Amino acid sequence: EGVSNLVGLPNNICLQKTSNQILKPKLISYTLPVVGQSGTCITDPLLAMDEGYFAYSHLEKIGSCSRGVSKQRIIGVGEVLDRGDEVPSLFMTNVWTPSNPNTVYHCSAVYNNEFYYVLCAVSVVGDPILNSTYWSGSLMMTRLAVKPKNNGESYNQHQFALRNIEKGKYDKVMPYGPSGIKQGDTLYFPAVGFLVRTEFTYNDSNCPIAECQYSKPENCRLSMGIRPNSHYILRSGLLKYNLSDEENSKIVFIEISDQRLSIGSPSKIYDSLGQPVFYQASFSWDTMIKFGDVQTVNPLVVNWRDNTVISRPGQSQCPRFNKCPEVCWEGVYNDAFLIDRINWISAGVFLDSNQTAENPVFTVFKDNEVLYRAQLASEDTNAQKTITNCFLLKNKIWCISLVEIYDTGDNVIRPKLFAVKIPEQCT
Amino acid sequence: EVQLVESGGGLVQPGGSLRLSCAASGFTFSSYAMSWVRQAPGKGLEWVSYISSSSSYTNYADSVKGRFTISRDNSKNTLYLQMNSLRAEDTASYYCARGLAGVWGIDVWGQGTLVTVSS
Amino acid sequence: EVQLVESGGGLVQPGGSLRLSCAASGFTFSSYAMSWVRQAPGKGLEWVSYISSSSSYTNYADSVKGRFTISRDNSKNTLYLQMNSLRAEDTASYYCARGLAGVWGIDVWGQGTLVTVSS
Amino acid sequence: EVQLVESGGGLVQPGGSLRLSCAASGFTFSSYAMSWVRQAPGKGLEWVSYISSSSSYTNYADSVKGRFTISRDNSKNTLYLQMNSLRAEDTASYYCARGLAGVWGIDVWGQGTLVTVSS
Amino acid sequence: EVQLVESGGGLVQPGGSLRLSCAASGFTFSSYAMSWVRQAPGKGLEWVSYISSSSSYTNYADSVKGRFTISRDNSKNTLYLQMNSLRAEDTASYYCARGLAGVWGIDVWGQGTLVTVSS
Ligand SMILES: *[C@@H]1O[C@H](CO)[C@@H](O[C@@H]2O[C@H](CO)[C@@H](O[C@@H]3O[C@H](CO[C@H]4O[C@H](CO[C@H]5O[C@H](CO)[C@@H](O)[C@H](O)[C@@H]5O)[C@@H](O)[C@H](O)[C@@H]4O)[C@@H](O)[C@H](O[C@H]4O[C@H](CO)[C@@H](O)[C@H](O)[C@@H]4O)[C@@H]3O)[C@H](O)[C@H]2NC(C)=O)[C@H](O)[C@H]1NC(C)=O
Ligand SMILES: *[C@@H]1O[C@H](CO)[C@@H](O[C@@H]2O[C@H](CO)[C@@H](O[C@@H]3O[C@H](CO[C@H]4O[C@H](CO)[C@@H](O)[C@H](O)[C@@H]4O)[C@@H](O)[C@H](O[C@H]4O[C@H](CO)[C@@H](O)[C@H](O)[C@@H]4O)[C@@H]3O)[C@H](O)[C@H]2NC(C)=O)[C@H](O)[C@H]1NC(C)=O
Ligand SMILES: *[C@@H]1O[C@H](CO)[C@@H](O[C@@H]2O[C@H](CO)[C@@H](O[C@@H]3O[C@H](CO[C@H]4O[C@H](CO[C@H]5O[C@H](CO)[C@@H](O)[C@H](O)[C@@H]5O)[C@@H](O)[C@H](O)[C@@H]4O)[C@@H](O)[C@H](O)[C@@H]3O)[C@H](O)[C@H]2NC(C)=O)[C@H](O)[C@H]1NC(C)=O
Ligand SMILES: *[C@@H]1O[C@H](CO)[C@@H](O[C@@H]2O[C@H](CO)[C@@H](O[C@@H]3O[C@H](CO[C@H]4O[C@H](CO)[C@@H](O)[C@H](O)[C@@H]4O)[C@@H](O)[C@H](O)[C@@H]3O)[C@H](O)[C@H]2NC(C)=O)[C@H](O)[C@H]1NC(C)=O
Ligand SMILES: *[C@@H]1O[C@H](CO)[C@@H](O[C@@H]2O[C@H](CO)[C@@H](O[C@@H]3O[C@H](CO[C@H]4O[C@H](CO)[C@@H](O)[C@H](O)[C@@H]4O)[C@@H](O)[C@H](O)[C@@H]3O)[C@H](O)[C@H]2NC(C)=O)[C@H](O)[C@H]1NC(C)=O
Repeated sequence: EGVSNLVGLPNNICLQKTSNQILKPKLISYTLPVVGQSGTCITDPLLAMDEGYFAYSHLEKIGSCSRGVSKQRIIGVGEVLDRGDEVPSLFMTNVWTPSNPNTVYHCSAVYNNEFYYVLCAVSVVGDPILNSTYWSGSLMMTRLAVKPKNNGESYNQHQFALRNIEKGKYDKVMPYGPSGIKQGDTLYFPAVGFLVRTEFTYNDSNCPIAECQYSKPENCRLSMGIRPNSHYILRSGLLKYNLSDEENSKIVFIEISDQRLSIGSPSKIYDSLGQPVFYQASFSWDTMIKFGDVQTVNPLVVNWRDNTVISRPGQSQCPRFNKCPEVCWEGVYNDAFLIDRINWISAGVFLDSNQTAENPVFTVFKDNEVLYRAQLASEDTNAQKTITNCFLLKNKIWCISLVEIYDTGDNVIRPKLFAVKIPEQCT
Repeated sequence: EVQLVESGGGLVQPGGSLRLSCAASGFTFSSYAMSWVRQAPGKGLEWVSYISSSSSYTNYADSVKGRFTISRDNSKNTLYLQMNSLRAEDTASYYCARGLAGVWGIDVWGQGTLVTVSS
Repeated sequence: EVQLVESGGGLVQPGGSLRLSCAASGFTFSSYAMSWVRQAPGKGLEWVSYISSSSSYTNYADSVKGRFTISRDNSKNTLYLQMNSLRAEDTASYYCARGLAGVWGIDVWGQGTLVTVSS
Repeated sequence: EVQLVESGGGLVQPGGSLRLSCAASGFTFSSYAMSWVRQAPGKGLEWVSYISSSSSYTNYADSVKGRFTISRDNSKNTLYLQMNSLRAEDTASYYCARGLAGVWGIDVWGQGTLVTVSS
Repeated sequence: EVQLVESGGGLVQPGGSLRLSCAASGFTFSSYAMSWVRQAPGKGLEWVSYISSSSSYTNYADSVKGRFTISRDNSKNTLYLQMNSLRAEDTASYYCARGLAGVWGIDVWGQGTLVTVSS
């Protein structure tokens, strides 16, 4: 018995589309009374899970939830065990907080033998995705063990700087994504690249403007950047860090393939049933979900899934279900974890709205149809970012998803974590 | 249903010595984690102690690193906290849960225990 | 029973910056009036700052027109007063009530808060 | 001059429960040692209970190891002793001093308190 | 007709700080004597504090020589008593009159004020 990841052969799960709600959302984030509440705000979440160990990160802002300040950034790992009877939970064991809260931005986690590296970006100009024209590029990776000991001083917290960077043509690298994966003795981190717009080689004749009459041809080139008259175009990729050499801290940013090349968005690569699955958010002309399994791990050659029913909402410019080139940088992060490979069954908390960001609903879809959905809250609570991770509980698949909702008696966007079990019997 | 029963008391002189207790029932106490979490009116979560199942690891905060030491009584389900040399900045309501500080907690906080250090 | 809990500070240097607070419970705070009232030993009532329910009207006195500005935090029932550029003539006990100056006040003044500006 | 005011009476049934108290003044009670010393007519000194300044060490004798437990009240200068499950061999006069048993003593024994356990 | 309205607090933790008040009307308070008198259920009169007319002489008892100090407010007819560091032997009803202890008193004791010091 033990809380492991998707390995071996799990039990038979529901393979049919039923309207009968067979999903049981279980809340495991019971917070204490916040009587005497203030203008607090919790944003920038992180949730990684691997072999029964989790991690969390959050930046509490006092005031506005976007243009706020930094007071504390609680980054800690822990163990994933049972609460006592067939209900898993996230038990934290180690907590780390940096001295200056307004330095750390855009962290990335990874799993190891008996440690948990947290690769964060260091900036002295604020949000690096907003003032990249003056950012240095220094990156700091913090190692936190999942099992602390007494008077270690070298086994509970050890930071190191990544001096050597193997940037070929990109001007800056930065960890951008919840977490990555490991391949034996090598660490991989999701990231985005910063490349000059005048140094881009993309013929403006491959833009999917066939059945897109209401779209200009240069929309593909204008969508690769945050703004049309910007100075950098984002490019997704991964950071390689082989902790077996240890001759010097190395950074290897391998760019993503050209198939369905979109703007830089939080990537998420995870292992499912042996094969690594890759995910990429949609903050560009393509509003549908970018799903697919990895066949070539290094160059990020991923067979993208052409799902036509799962997408993310947006503003009036680029709303949901808009598969045409348009100059826009907007969207919401909504991922999904693969629970089956024979039928390619995925599961994740995706929003259900046209031009709004409310009603967070957990939905299960194979490739082009929704199997069974379940609402984690009411149809008026807002939600911005969701992180979905699935695992096993000794005989069966279990999924814990961090969904930022709007609690009634909190008046603050609270990242409530639910526990949804994939059922083995449906109607 | 997990029931957490906090105990102890407050209204002590500055620099005194208090002993907070918190018993529990339900889940198996012989192998689990316990931690004291306090919160002052106006502020949020602030952990002060941590202990493992076999009492092999005991973590504390920077402000209470040498104030008190958490213990474990796996024989008779309880959670003691021998608070020593407290100040006026320790006036808050303490809570016992199954997480160091986090934002976690898999049980409704039952009653808590307020500790007042003033005058 | 309406309970008024005054807070803040005192014993500040001439020309400092203090922040007085006053929380309340009972009556609905979402739509009502709040006002700071001070009184020196020997004198009577002296109104300084007034604010409406929707924070649309903020009145001040001739002597404290530019000293401090009253705010409103209807989400969390309180009454702040960021006293700035005070002098020796501002040494008095401040009180919060539901009347601008008047001779009015529809609740017993609970404790008040003394502010001393000297030496 | 150090004054020791002993209190508490006797004349209790065998196996009852009495509470002896002893207040003091003068010397600083926040950091010192207190000990109960009894003596029966015909015998000599007999120590029963000891306690430290910070209430971290509490020693007892072989005959009263489980009878009573000495406490400390550093806030209000006193010395309580919740005598429980006494016998006929505990009929003696109790005294409070600043030495465990010894032959020592840094103050004249003022009045004492006789406890009778018979019939 | 002389009316003595006793006031103050009670039911407090032992070792705290209470402030008993007693206002009066009628006789000229600018030149007269006032004294606090208490009595426990079972015992008789027991004087604690005395104040003179011009606040030049303040006498106290042997048991409360350093507990509290009486004051005088000849401007506004009252009688304060800042009881500090009280014990369990101070659980009694306090009264104000025009005689130190005596058996005297030229006015009916109006209401009194019970002060309970226990637990
Ligand atoms: C994206 O990143 C870039 C670079 O990383 C950011 O650009 C940087 O902006 C900062 C400003 O925050 C520049 O720093 C200096 O700011 C000084 C401001 O002084 C005060 O400003 C506030 C206003 O208070 C004052 O107002 C007036 C202004 O004249 C005064 O008369 C008055 O008395 C007040 O004192 C105060 O609140 C604050 O505390 C400061 O005390 C400037 O004075 C300073 O100018 C120097 O540098 C100039 C060259 O840039 C030079 O020409 C001047 O002569 C002088 O020497 C400077 O602006 C950084 O220098 C600037 N970086 C770069 C590379 O230019 C950008 O803001 C950021 N954007 C976002 C959205 O994050
Ligand atoms: C970036 O993307 C653009 C757009 O796709 C590319 O430009 C196009 O290239 C294709 C070729 O693959 C062009 O298609 C045809 O080009 C012919 C060129 O004629 C000469 O071709 C070679 C030189 O390459 C000579 O040796 C030869 O002798 C010819 O003289 C045209 O003649 C063709 O015309 C046909 O179509 C037009 C309609 O477009 C009809 O009106 C004609 O009657 C005829 O049927 C044909 O066009 C295409 O025209 C190019 N488009 C543009 C806008 O230039 C770039 O090559 C590409 N660049 C890179 C680096 O990838
Ligand atoms: C991360 O970094 C770690 C290092 O810390 C990498 O681990 C290394 O992985 C390489 C894999 O190529 C290991 O290289 C191995 O070398 C073996 C040599 O031992 C035997 O050599 C003779 C056989 O001839 C070999 O000659 C070359 C040598 O490289 C081979 O390529 C040939 O194929 C022949 O096999 C014998 O006669 C001799 O007696 C020795 O027994 C070789 O046998 C292996 O096949 C392999 O090539 C290297 O040793 C590893 N280093 C460590 C410290 O373990 C890891 O790969 C990095 N991760 C990445 C890159 O993702
Ligand atoms: C949606 O899917 C759900 C999947 O769990 C469906 O729930 C199942 O519904 C069927 C049909 O009603 C039940 O089968 C029957 O259950 C009854 C009642 O079981 C109870 O029996 C005793 C009381 O006698 C009680 O102590 C137990 O705890 C059971 O709760 C039986 O009496 C019948 O013989 C028969 O087995 C399933 O039991 C039930 N699942 C569970 C887990 O209970 C649900 O009905 C579906 N809804 C719709 C609208 O289709
Ligand atoms: C959420 O987003 C969905 C997808 O974007 C929305 O569905 C779309 O709604 C628009 C509404 O303007 C449709 O656009 C037009 O639909 C009408 C159809 O009505 C007329 O149909 C025939 C002509 O075909 C006519 O004879 C009838 O008398 C009707 O008057 C037409 O004007 C056009 O055909 C045009 O398509 C989209 O078609 C529709 N998309 C899909 C996939 O259904 C949805 O409405 C949004 N909901 C909210 C609440 O915002």
